Amino acid sequence: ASVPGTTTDGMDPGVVATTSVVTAENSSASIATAGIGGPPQQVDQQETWRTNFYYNDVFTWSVADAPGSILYTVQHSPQNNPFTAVLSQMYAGWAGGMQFRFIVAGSGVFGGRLVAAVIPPGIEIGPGLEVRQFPHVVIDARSLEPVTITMPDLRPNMYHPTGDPGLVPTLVLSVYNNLINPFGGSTSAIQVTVETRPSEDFEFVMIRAPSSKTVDSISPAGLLTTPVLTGVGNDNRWNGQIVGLQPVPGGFSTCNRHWNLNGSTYGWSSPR
Amino acid sequence: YTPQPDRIVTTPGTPAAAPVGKNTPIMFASVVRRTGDVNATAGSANGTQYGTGSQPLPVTIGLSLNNYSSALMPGQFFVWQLTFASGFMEIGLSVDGYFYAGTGASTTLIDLTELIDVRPVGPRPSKSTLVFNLG
Amino acid sequence: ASVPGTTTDGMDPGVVATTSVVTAENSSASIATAGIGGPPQQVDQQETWRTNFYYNDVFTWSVADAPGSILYTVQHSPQNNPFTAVLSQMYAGWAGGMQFRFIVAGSGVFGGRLVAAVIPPGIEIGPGLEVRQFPHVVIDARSLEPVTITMPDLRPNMYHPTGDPGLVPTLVLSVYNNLINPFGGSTSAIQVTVETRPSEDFEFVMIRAPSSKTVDSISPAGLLTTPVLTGVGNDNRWNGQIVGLQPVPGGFSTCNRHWNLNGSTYGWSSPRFADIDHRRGSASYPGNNATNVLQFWYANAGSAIDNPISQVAPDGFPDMSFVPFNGPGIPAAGWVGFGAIWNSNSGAPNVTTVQAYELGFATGAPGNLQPTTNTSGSQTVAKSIYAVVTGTAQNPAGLFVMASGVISTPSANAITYTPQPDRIVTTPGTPAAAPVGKNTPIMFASVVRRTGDVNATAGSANGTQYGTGSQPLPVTIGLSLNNYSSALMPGQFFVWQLTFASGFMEIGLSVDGYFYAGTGASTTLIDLTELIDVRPVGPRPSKSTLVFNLG
Amino acid sequence: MDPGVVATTSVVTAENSSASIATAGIGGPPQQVDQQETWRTNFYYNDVFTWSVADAPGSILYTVQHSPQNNPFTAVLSQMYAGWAGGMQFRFIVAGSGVFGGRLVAAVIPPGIEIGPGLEVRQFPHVVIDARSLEPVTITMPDLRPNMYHPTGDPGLVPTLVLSVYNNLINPFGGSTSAIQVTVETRPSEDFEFVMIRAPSSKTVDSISPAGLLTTPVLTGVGNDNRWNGQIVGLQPVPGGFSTCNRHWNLNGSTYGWSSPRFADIDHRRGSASYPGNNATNVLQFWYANAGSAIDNPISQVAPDGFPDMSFVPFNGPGIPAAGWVGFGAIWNSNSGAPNVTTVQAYELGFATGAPGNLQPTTNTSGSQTVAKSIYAVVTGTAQNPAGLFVMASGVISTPSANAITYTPQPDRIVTTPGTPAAAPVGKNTPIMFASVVRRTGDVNATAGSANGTQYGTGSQPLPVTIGLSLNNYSSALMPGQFFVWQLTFASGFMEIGLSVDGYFYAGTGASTTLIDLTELIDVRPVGPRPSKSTLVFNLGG
Amino acid sequence: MDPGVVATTSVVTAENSSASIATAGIGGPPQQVDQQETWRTNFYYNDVFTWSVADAPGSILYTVQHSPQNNPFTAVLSQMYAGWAGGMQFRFIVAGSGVFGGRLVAAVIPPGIEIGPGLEVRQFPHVVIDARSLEPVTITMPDLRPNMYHPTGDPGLVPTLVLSVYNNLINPFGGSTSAIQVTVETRPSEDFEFVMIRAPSSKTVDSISPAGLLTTPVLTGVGNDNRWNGQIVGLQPVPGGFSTCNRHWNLNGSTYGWSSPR
Amino acid sequence: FADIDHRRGSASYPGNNATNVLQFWYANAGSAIDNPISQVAPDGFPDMSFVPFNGPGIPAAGWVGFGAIWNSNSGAPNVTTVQAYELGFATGAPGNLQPTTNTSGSQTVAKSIYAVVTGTAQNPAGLFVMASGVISTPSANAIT
Repeated sequence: ASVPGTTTDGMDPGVVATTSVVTAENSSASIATAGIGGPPQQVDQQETWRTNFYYNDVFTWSVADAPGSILYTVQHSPQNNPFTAVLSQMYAGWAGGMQFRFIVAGSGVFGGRLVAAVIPPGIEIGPGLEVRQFPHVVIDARSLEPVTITMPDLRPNMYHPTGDPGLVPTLVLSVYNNLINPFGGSTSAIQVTVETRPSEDFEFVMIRAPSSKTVDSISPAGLLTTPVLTGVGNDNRWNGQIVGLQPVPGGFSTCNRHWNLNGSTYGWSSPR
Repeated sequence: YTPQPDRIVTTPGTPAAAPVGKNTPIMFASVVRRTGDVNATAGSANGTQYGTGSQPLPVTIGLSLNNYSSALMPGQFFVWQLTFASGFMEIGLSVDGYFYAGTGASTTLIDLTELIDVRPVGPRPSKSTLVFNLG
Repeated sequence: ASVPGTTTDGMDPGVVATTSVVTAENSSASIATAGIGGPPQQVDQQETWRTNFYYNDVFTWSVADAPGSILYTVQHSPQNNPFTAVLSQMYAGWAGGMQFRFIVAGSGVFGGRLVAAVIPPGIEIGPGLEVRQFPHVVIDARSLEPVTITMPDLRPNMYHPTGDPGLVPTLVLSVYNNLINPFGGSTSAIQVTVETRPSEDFEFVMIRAPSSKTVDSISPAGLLTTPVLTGVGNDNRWNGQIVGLQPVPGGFSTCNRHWNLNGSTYGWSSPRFADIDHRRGSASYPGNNATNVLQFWYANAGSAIDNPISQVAPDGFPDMSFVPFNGPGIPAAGWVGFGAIWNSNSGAPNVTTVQAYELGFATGAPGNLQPTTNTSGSQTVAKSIYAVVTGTAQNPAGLFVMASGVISTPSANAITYTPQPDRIVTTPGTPAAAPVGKNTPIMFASVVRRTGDVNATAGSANGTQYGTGSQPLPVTIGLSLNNYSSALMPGQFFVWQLTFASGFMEIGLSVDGYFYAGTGASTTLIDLTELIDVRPVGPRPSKSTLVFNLG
Repeated sequence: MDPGVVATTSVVTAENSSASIATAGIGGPPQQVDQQETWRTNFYYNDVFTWSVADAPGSILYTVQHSPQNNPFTAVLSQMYAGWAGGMQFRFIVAGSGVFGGRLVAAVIPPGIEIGPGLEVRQFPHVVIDARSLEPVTITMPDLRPNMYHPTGDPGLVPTLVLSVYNNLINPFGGSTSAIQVTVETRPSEDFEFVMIRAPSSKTVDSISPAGLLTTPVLTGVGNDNRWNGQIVGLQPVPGGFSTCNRHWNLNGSTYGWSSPRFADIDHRRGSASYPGNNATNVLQFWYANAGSAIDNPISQVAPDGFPDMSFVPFNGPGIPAAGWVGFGAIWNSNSGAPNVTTVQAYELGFATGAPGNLQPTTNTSGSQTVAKSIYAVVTGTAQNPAGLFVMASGVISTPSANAITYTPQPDRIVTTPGTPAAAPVGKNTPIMFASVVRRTGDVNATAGSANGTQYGTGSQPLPVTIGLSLNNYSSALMPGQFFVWQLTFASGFMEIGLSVDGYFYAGTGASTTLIDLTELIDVRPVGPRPSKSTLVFNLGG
Repeated sequence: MDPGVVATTSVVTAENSSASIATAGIGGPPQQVDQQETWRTNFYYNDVFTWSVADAPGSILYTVQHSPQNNPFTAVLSQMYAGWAGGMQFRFIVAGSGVFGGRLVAAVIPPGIEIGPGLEVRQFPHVVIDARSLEPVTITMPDLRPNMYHPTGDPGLVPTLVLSVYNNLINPFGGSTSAIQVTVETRPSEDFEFVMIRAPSSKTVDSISPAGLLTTPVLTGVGNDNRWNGQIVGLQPVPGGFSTCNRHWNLNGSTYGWSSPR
Repeated sequence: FADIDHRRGSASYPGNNATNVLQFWYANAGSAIDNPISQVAPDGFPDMSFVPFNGPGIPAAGWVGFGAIWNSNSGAPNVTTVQAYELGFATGAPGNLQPTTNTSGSQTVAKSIYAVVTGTAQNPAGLFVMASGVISTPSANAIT
C-alpha cells in the first residue's frame, strides 16, 4: 500500500545520501566529547521540532550558471533551524549534527545536476572553490524524491559556545552539470528548496539564564526587523522615514554616526 | 539625493565601502524636505527629495551597545531576506557596517513601500551574488 | 484487483498525508469532549454525505506566484463542505475534523511543488506569516493520485458554536516552489481542486430553528445577486441603472454613502435619494441691479444642526468640488439640480426664483472662489447657472434642491465620465483604495441626462455621458443594518463569479466596501449587456489574481 | 413529557412501515434514518389556521399534502436529497378556551380523491379534536403512494390531510371574540427516510408564496411608495374601494399601465405649447399632448414613463391650486434638443379634456389628454408646435396656505385605464393604502413635529414588493379566493396583513378611517395562505 | 405529590449529564452533590412575568440565562463557590382561568444566538404551556457550554431560556381583566455541582437591580421627599408629564442640577 | 518627532509699522486635514497651553521651536521671518490671549518670541516649525 513519491511527509527524509565525512567514529567522538558540558539536553526524539523538516532557504538554479558556480552556502549553526535558534537562548552551548533536505522542483524534460559537499572548517568559501573535488553527492534536476545529507559536527573545540561558536563546517550546493532546457526560451530557471532538521546527535550541553547575553548580542538578527524598514526606523543622517534603498555603484565612505560590528565608530556623534 | 559620495566628510582611517562583484553599496533613502518647497512630501507634483543614510538608526543604536566580533569573520555578509508584494530581494551587512545589495551597476531607487516580511538567513560569503528580483 | 490511478472514486482518498497534528488521542480527546451538547447528532459512518468527497473550491496556480504566496486558505467551519454547510443551518454547534482532498490538473511536463500546513488557532494570519516553518507536506504538480490533508479540530473550547466559533485551526495551501511550464507560450497556469469530506469525528450537538440568526456575521452572498447587474439596482451619486463597470488605475476615495464591512459610515448623507434642505446660510447677488442676476448662497461647514449623522454637511449635499465660473458661459461638468430658495421664521419658498442651481464646496467665498479637496475648514456654496429676475439678501436663508442630479455640459459631444478621481472631496480619516498586485479598484457607471442635450439616450447622435458612483445602493441598503465584522477575514476579499455570454470575470469585495477586478492597466469600460447569472465563490486572498477571460 | 432529558420517548410508526422501507431501496440505502436524532423525536411548528364561528360543519379549514416541506427540518434536509419515502406524524394544538365548544375532524385522504365541499371527512378513519382540549391530538399520516419513492420536484400522487368542522364553533357570549387559532405540529414517523443525495444548487420551490419579499424593516426602516419616494410611516384603510394601476403589479408577470418601477425621469418630445395673454412676459406656460402619442415608452403608449396618474384641477390667475402634483422641469425644442434657458419652473401635470379652452378633470384614460401648466410666473413663453417636457420623477404637493388639506390622493381622483381590477371589501376586511410624509409648497419645513399636521401622501403597495414581484411568476404560489397573511407585532399589540392575487393589501379594521402608525412596530412573520372569509385580527394598542 | 414526607421522588437529569460531571473535574471534586438534600428535590420561586392580551404570537415574554442566581438556594450557595457546572429544571405555573386561552413556548436556546424579535422559538425543541393548565409544565435546561465550568463573575457562554407566545391570549369578555401572571419555578438538575470553594467576602452582583434600596418602611414610616423634609403619606399621579431635576438622580452616576442630597 | 506642517493658517502682525514686530499665527482646531489619525492638530504639535506675552518679554515654561512661514501658493518659505516660535493652544486669537486645556473650541496658535523685521499677513499662509523644542525662560536661572 503506497505513498506517491510526488507527496512527502514532513518527517520523511527521502533518500539518505551519505558522504565520507559522515562516519560512526565522528558521531561517537562528538557525543563522548560533548558530554563534558553535562548530560544532553533537548534530546527527546519524539518532539515535533526534532522530527519534522522546517524551511531554511530557497534559491534559483538557471541555465546561465556555469559548472562550479556556487548557488547555496550554509554555515553550520543552530540559527539555521527556527527551533534550535529559540532553544539556544536558554543554553550556553551546542554540539552535534544537522540534516538538510533538498527538494528540486524540476520535471523529467530538464537536464543537469547539482553537487553537494560538506566543506571542513578553515577553508575559504567563494569563487574558485572546487566543490566537485570534495567528497560529494550529485543530485539530478529530474529528482522526484527529496535527497537529504547529514552535516557532521567537525569541530576543533569540545563544544560550541553560544556567543562564540568557533570553527564550523560549511555546506555548499554548486552547479555540477549545466542546467539544460532543451526547448529554448525565457523559461529557463528552476528552484531548489532547503529544509533543515537537527540530527540524532544534536544536543545542548549546559543551561543558562536567558537574562544573560541576549539575542541582540550573539547575532545581529534582531537589528533588522519588520517594522524598522517600513515606517519606524530612521536613517543615521536625516531623521526621516526610511522609504527607499539607493544603490551606490561607485561606492562611498560614511564616517559620522556609523558603527561597525566591533562596537566602535570613527565619527563624532552619539547614536542619536 | 544630497549625500553624494564625492562630498562626504570622512576622518582618515575609516574603511571604504567598495563593490564586491555584482554586489554594490546601498544607502538608506528617506524623504527630506527642502527650503525650495516646504510642502514637498513623497508623491508630490513638484518632485520628491531624497535624503540617504548609511545605516538605519535602530541598527546603529544596537551596534553601539553590543559586540558581534565573534559573529562575522572579515569577508562574510550577514544577509536578511526582504520580500515584497511582487518579488523578493536580499541585503547584506559587512564587518565595517556597510549594507550591500546585489544590483550590479543599477542605480534605480527601491520603492520599499510594499515590504511585508523581513527575515534573516545567516552568514554568507561576500563574493556571492545576492538575489534581487522585484517581480 | 486494479485502478490505474487516473480514475478515482468519490469515496477514494488516494494517498493520505498527516503532517503532525492528526493524532489518535487528539481524536479521542475531541470525541469525549463534544458530549457536552448531549448525544452527537448526524454521526453515522454509512451516509453518503460523509463518505464521499465533494467540491468546495477550485483555484488557479500561475507561474508568476512567488514561493510563500497564499493560494487557498480556509478556516475550520462547516462551510468548507456543501452538505455540512446545509446541516449548519439545521444545527447549533459542531466539533470534529475535516478531510481536504487536493487534485492537481497537471501533466508530467510541469514542475513545482505545493505546501500544505495546518495552522494552530492562536496564530494571526497575514503578511508576516511563514507557512513552511510549520509541520507541513509538499504536493508536486505532477501528482496523479489525489492527496488528502485532514484538518483536525484543535480548540481551546468544548465545541464550536455556529454563531461564535471562537478560535479555529486554519488550513493554508501556499506555493512551495515556482510552478514551471518549460514551454513558453500562452499556457502559464494550472488548476487545483479541493474536495472536502467530514472526518470520522465530526458531529453536531444542538438543534436551533432552521437558519436562526447567529453571532457569526452571515456570509454576504445574498446582497449581490445577478438582477443587480442586469435589472434593478442603482448608484450612490445618481438614481440610474448600472450599465457598466470602469477600472480606475491609481485608486479613489468616496466617503459619502459608503459603509464598511463593520457597520459604520465616515460622513453625512443617509442612503436614500430624498431632498436637500438647510435653514441657516446667507444669500447674495452681484450687480447694482436686482434683475437678471445669478443668486449666491453659502454656509459654513458645520451649521448642519438638523443632520443627525455628522455636522459637516446637510443631508443629500453632493461631494463635488466647486468648478468656478463667471458669466453666461455654463461650467464644465458639476452637480446642478432644479431647486429654489426659501426664508426662515415659518416662511414658504419664493415664487419668482425657481431655477437650476449648481452646488459645491468652495473656499474664500464670495471673493476668489477656489475648488476644495478636504471637507475640514471649508464652506458649502450654491449658485444658479441661468438667469432669474429677482434676488433676496436676508441673512437667514436656505435651499430646497431635489436630490436627483445631472451634469451641465457646454458643448456636450464625448466629454469625460464624471466625477473624476481628482474631484471627489474627502473627510479627514478616510480609508483610501489602493491597487494591490494586478487588482485595480473599479467604479460603477450609469446613464445620466445633461443640460445641453435632453436626449441623452444610449444610441446614435453622439456618445453618452457616464456618471460614476462607488458602490450600488441595494448593497448599501442591505449593508447599513447588518454587521459583518467576523464574516470575512481581513486581508482577503469575498469573490463572486459573473458569467457573460462569451466569458467570465471575477469581482472581489474587500473589507473597506470597495470592489476589485483583475483587469490590469486598462481604462476600458466593460458593458453589462450579455451578463446572465451570478454565482458566489467566497473568501480568496489578495495574492490570487482574478481572471479576465473576455471575448 | 417532551423535555431536553436523555428520555425513553415513543416514535410512533405507520401502518405500512414494513413495505415503505423495503420498496424504497430502489434509491439505495435509506439515509438520515437514526431514531436517536433530536430532529426526529420532537414536534415542530408547521402552520396555523384560523377556525371561526362563521364556518359550516364539514367545511375544510386546513388541507396539506404529504411533503417534506411540512416539517422545518425535513425541508432543510430536502435540498440535499433527490427523493424521500415514509410517513409523518401531525399534532394539533388549539388555543381555545373553556367557554368555546365544537369539534374538528383530522383524517388522511388517500390519493385519487378531490378535496372540496363535496368531500365528507367524518366517515373516514379519523380523530376528533375539541376546542377546549388541553392535550394535543396526534394523527399519523401513512405514506400511501403509487410510486416507490417521491422524487423532489415531481412527487407524484401523495395523501392529503384535511381538517373539517365536526361541530360548529359556538360562543355563548355574543360578539367580540369570534375566531380561534389552531397550531399544527409536525414530526417525522418511524419509516421516514431520504434517498439519492443531490447537490444543494438544485431547487424546486422558487416562489416563497409571496413571502420573503416582505420582511420587517420594509416597514420600520427602508421602503418607499409607488407615487413619491417617501418613507412609509403609516397604513390607512379606505372603505368602499380604490383602483391603482401605475406601478401596481399583480401576482402574475404583468401590469396594466405605464411607468416601469424606478423614479428616474419624465421626458417627452412631441406635443404642443402655448401661453395666454398678448404680452410674452410673466405668463404661465401650458403644454398639452393627446393620449397615445408616447412612442418611446415600450410598456404602454398612453403616457410617458413617470407621468403622474392624477386628474388636473382647473385653476386660473395667481392662486396656488389646492392638492395636485407639481414637479420641477423645463421645456425643450426638438431637432437635437437643447432647452431654452429662460423657462425652468415648477409645473403641475395631469389629465384633462377640452384643452386649451374649458378644462375639465378626467376619470378614464381613454378620451383624455395630458396637460402641463406652470404654477409660477416665467419671463418667456413659447408657442412652437414641436416641443416637449423634462420633469424630474419625484414630486411635491402644491398648497395655498399651510395647515393640512387631506391625504392625497382621494379614491375618486385616481385615474384608471380600461380593464383594471378594483379593490373591494370582502367580509369585515377592508383595503389599506401606504402613507408617507411628503414635502409641500406652502411649508418647506414640514418636519414631523409641531406647527400643524404634516402632509401625508398615499401609494398602493410597497416598492420592494414591486421589484421582487416583477421578475418572478406566482400563478400557483397563492390559491385564488385566499390571501397570503403576515403577522405584524407592535410594542403593545399585533395585526394580520393580507395580500391577494391582485397586489392589494388588506386589514380587518372594518369601517374606520384612522391612520395606523408604524412607530412602535418591531417584527413581521409569514403565516401562509388563509381564506378571505376569515377576519384578520385587530388586537391593537387601544 | 411534593409533600414533606420521606418520599421516593424523581430528580430528572439532563441530556449531557455524563459529560458535564466528567469534564467539571478540572475544578476538583464536585461539591454539594447529594441527591437526598431538600434544596435539590423541590421547586422554588424564581420570577413572575405578566402575559397580556396585547402581545404578538412569538413575542418574547421571559428570557433568562443559565446562572445559579435563577434559584434562591444555588444563589445562596454561589457566594462560597468560585465555579459551577450542570443543568437546571424549570417549572412554569400559570394563574390563568377557564375562560382564558392561548399557549406559550418554552425552549432552551443554544449559545451563539441573538435573542429578540427575529428569533423563532416555535421550531426549537420545546414544550407547550396552556393558559388554563392545572399541572405545571416542566422543562429542563441542559448545561451546553464551550467551557468546562462557569466561574462566578465571568461565566462565559451560557444557554438561554425564552418564553414566547404560541397563540395570543384571548378574553371573550371584553375589557376589565386583560393580563395574566405566570410563575417560574426553578430546581437544580441531577448534574448540577459546585467546584472550587472561595471566601464569601468576594461578591459579583453589587447592583440589586435597584431593589434593596426601596423597602416597605420607606413608605409607612421613615422617608422624605426632595423638596421639603416631610414624611411621605401619599402618591398622587399626574397625566401629561412633569420634569424635576433638582435632587433627582437617574440610574447612572449623574444628575442635571445643583443641590447635593442634604 | 517630525516637523509641524499646516496649510491655510491665518497669520498677521499687530499695528501698522513693520519694524521689530511680533509674528502672530493662528488656525482653528479640527481644520488641519493632514494626519491620517485625527484632524484636530497637525503632526508634532505640542500639548502645551499658550502663556500670553507681549512686547520684549520672554515667556516661561513654554514650548518654543524654530520656525518659518511659507506661502501656500508656492511652498517657498519667507526669508526674514525665521525665529523661535512658541507653539501651543489658545482660545481667543484677535483679542486677549488666554491659555486653554480642552481642544473643542480652541485654536492652534503660534507666535515668535524675538523681534522679526516685517511679517506675513497672508490669510491662507502656512506654518512650518521643526520637531524638537527648547524652553522659554525669562532669565538664565532654571525652573521646575
